[PDB]
Amino acid sequence: KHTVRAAGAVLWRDATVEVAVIHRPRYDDWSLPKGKLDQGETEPVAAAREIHEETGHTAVLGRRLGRVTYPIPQGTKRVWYWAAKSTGGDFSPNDEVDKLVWLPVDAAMDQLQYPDDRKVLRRFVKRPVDTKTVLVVRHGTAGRRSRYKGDDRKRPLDKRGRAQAEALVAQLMAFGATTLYAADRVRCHQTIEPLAQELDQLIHNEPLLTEEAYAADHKAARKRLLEIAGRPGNPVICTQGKVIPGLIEWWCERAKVRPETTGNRKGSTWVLSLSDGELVGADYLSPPDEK
Ligand SMILES: Nc1ncnc2c1ncn2[C@@H]1O[C@H](COP(=O)(O)OP(=O)(O)OP(=O)(O)O)[C@@H](O)[C@H]1O
Ligand SMILES: Nc1ncnc2c1ncn2[C@@H]1O[C@H](COP(=O)(O)OP(=O)(O)OP(=O)(O)O)[C@@H](O)[C@H]1O
Ligand SMILES: [Mg+2]
Repeated sequence: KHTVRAAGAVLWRDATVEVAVIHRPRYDDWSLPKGKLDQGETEPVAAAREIHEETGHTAVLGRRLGRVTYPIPQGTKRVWYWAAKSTGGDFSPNDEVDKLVWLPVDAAMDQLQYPDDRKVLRRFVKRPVDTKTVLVVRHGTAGRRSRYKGDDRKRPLDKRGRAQAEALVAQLMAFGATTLYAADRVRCHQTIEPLAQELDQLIHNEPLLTEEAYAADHKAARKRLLEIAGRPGNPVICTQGKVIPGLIEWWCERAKVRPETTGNRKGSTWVLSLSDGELVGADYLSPPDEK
């Protein structure tokens, strides 16, 4: 009943792609790279780290590919998997991973010994993998709304929320975030300011994506989400709890995309995978300091 949290990846390069399959001497197994989350990592951060450590490759994460669980003496191991596009590197054999083979999917399917790995690979080929990514982030914890009407424009992140913001840097960088947007509320800007410092980039202010604006004019909000998503790069858009569910649900509904997980917590992230402008995945990631 105790859960050991882990993450891994289908690491690919180039139907036309090759995927990485590893061998480990300790188990004599052929599998997909994965590993346990360290203290304070989220799944995407651990996936990217483990890919680097076990294969030698840096990568950009894309679509999430489901969850595998299996029993271990400690209880239950849970592994969430991502598609990860290689951005270079070289494997060197060691005592932990002595071989790495790059294989087309069909031969990878035969090489992989665990039925659960084969299911992850089936998910991987179900949809495009050369995707662009929009990251929709609910701002971090910011104390409690006041007694006043509507919204407190300037209410800042609290101590927990500032730490969420710092913890979102690595998570959002795991997906190759390049450009930054925040609704016209101080708490939304503050959530992505650590990432803004990291990238040395400006945050574009988005008055059409605040709670008040969405309630006044939801079509303008939807149109602006698509405008942003259409630009080159992988945008991060930080907004509010009354806005996100509605935008996500509308997009999923119209593109017939089924999210495997649901939520709307402060500090959470929706990873929206796009192929030639079409939505092909919608993956809800918990806040960095929650399970
Ligand atoms: N996908 C799977 N389904 C069922 N059993 C598995 C699976 N993957 C590994 N195992 C088995 O469970 C045991 C532990 O393997 P696991 O890969 O979880 O160990 P590990 O050394 O902690 O690796 P990691 O650090 O990569 O999470 C091994 O005997 C292995 O064969
Ligand atoms: N005075 C209020 N007026 C309207 N809605 C409120 C008020 N207080 C709380 N809420 C509702 O509760 C939710 C969370 O309120 P809370 O004070 O915890 O967070 P918040 O930082 O304003 O969140 P968000 O910016 O995502 O709405 C809001 O999204 C809103 O739906
Ligand atoms: Mg491992």
